[PDB]
Amino acid sequence: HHWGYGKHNGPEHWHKDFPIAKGERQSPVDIDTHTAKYDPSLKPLSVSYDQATSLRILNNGHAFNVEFDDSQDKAVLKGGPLDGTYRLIQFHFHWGSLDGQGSEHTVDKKKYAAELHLVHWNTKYGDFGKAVQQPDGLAVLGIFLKVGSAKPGLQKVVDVLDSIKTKGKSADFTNFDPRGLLPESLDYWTYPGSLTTPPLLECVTWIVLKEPISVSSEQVLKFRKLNFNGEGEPEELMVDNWRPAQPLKNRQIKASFK
Ligand SMILES: [SeH]Cc1ccccc1
Ligand SMILES: [Zn+2]
Repeated sequence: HHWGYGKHNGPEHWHKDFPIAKGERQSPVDIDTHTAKYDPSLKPLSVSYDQATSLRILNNGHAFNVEFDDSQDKAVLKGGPLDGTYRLIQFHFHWGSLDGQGSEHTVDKKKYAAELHLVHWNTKYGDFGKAVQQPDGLAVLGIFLKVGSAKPGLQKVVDVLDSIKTKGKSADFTNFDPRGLLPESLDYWTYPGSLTTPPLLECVTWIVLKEPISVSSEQVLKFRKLNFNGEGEPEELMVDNWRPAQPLKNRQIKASFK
């Protein structure tokens, strides 16, 4: 009876196995755009993905991860609110059953159709498993998806999903350039938070871009054909794999822009 996104095992149940679910810096949160303060001391983000080496795509039973070679400084996030260098390890998405829901963060209570998470770990802790034990261990770049025009740079991901339909399936996924998933502007909001899936560790500096990317209805419909279940098991479509907004508590959201 493992955690997931159902009635009997969804987000309102996670606290029984993971008591930090009710902690002081949980994610996601609603971003109240009028309350977020412009912090003129924040720096421009530095997103350096030109040497990124993608390896594999995995259906892990709760999302799909596009995994990168993180054995060297090849794809790194620095600047903005960050001290030091964070290495890209994977990206994944969270999405809905319908276009009106799917994002984890919200903006003035608005839900987007999906949300991309580019996960990076702080190289001063040496490995990802050590980094998640630290309050500044991870930096996650969050990007909202709205449905409209297709995102050309997403199509290579969309077209491999039929090969990883069910939990535990993986496929080779080399030479994928994550620069084709970025919006034009790197304006962002930032706050201290957590992983949005168990173990819900409070180790993340969140950097949430203001500008959403557009994807087509056909692109998101293919996300919604994935399965939470393993091969041969009753089909349960992989939809609504998002955690709702959590209490902000004693936190301030800072804006990079006026
Ligand atoms: Se919800 C972002 C995230 C997912 C898996 C591991 C680290 C961070
Ligand atoms: Zn995520």
